[PDB]
Amino acid sequence: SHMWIGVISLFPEMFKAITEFGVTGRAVKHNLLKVECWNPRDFTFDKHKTVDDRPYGGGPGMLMMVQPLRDAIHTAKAAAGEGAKVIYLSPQGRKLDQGGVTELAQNQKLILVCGRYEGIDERLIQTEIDEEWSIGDYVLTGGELPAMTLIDAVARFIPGVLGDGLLDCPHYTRPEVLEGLTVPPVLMSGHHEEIRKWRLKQSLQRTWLRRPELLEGLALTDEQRKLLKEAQAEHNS
Amino acid sequence: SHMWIGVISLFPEMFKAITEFGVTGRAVKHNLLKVECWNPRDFTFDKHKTVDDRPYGGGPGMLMMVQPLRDAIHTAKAAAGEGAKVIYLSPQGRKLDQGGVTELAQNQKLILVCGRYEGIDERLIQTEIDEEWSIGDYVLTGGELPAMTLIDAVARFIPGVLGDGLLDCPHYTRPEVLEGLTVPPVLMSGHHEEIRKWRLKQSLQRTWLRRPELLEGLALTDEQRKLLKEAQAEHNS
Ligand SMILES: NC(=O)c1cnc(NC2CCCC2)nc1N
Ligand SMILES: NC(=O)c1cnc(NC2CCCC2)nc1N
Repeated sequence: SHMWIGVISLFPEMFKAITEFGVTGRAVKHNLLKVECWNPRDFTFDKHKTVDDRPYGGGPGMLMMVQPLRDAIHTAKAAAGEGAKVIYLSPQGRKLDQGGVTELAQNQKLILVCGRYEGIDERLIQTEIDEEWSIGDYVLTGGELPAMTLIDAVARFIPGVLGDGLLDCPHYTRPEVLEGLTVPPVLMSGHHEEIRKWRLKQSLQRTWLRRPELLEGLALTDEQRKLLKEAQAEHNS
Repeated sequence: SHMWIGVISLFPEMFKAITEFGVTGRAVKHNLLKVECWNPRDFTFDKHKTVDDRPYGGGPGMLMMVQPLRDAIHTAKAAAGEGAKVIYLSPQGRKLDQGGVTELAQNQKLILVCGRYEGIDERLIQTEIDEEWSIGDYVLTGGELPAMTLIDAVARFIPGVLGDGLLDCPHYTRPEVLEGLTVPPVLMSGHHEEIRKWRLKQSLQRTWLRRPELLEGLALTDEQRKLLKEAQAEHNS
């Protein structure tokens, strides 16, 4: 079950960063993920291929020009056929987290609209956009990095692309001693069950110390409650 | 006051997405922003230029190999000279928001370490990394998009690169009527003070409706309290 993602962007070449490299580049080459871009600049008709326009009411910056952007979106929708969810990325959208990613990854087709300048006309959001998503509470120069971020996150859910609420456990590889710091002996033990439990305990400890609010949203298993209690007692010596 | 950002990455060509395009591409061309990449692959010595390694304790995936990555980091640090803050990007880090961006943007030099595979050896975090940052609570195939995201966000603070706690107001441009939806008349009025207040009221309304938790962190001005009260009364008819 592959995924098709239409992208509307003034800078489609930025998307080479995900389509030509690494796990996502492989997903594209192997036709697990298809990324197709439309550039509003190609839908302009004036001699200087104008893609921005002045905001009503005045203001510092420009907005994306409506007609080229609208026509690009319509073209992507026509290419997508039925059932594509159209998403605009901005700080005003639903904040993305891994539950949100798993929801988005249920769609076979997405169209991602990337804002530039100061953004896009509100009526295009009303008339063309199904959902608005943010990758986090910060401001960027464009929606392309947010679109790529979203693409990379959902691509991990496509079968073939790759080989629980808590932060990751610490990881160790060679050498056994690095600037005087040794690998925890349990990881050398070959005791699979002890190693599982140690990793889970470490994730519980690190989530508690760094992101305690994330624990509040979980229904811990008996085992997790036990390991967390242990980590907390060790922390309190 | 420009910014230098060292990047450690197995896929330095991904960074063309920010160094060759748009506002950030211009910042680079004009020497406001300098982005310099070191690839651990160039610091390998074996015939197959191996950059991953098996985790102690077992597990599904691989980690980044310590020696090539450590040597790349040391080389970037030597290039940076004194006062560079070294950052590793991962979901285990401090979650980035715009206050975090403004803090990071105070550094003249940053080195950004991009994780691949299942991550990096914990002792490298202990010995080489000053700070750990996340761009949000979701999992990606690599730290490069997070590094670019961070770079784009802080670049906005560099003088020359560009031309308050609340979500943005709606924006409008031509045409005056779009699929039957008209521009709010206040924006056509030319009344600058009325336009300012309308925009601020809209931001307060949209923050309240979509992200009410963001309001809790603000000390609203008398004017903002008034406009928010108005928006809330209109909402309740
Ligand atoms: N946190 C985010 O998701 C995000 C941040 N900044 C922007 N900037 C664009 C949108 C308007 C003009 C440029 N887009 C995003 N999707
Ligand atoms: N939310 C984030 O910031 C983020 C997410 N995923 C990753 N994946 C890398 C890190 C370990 C191997 C791949 N890095 C990040 N910085």
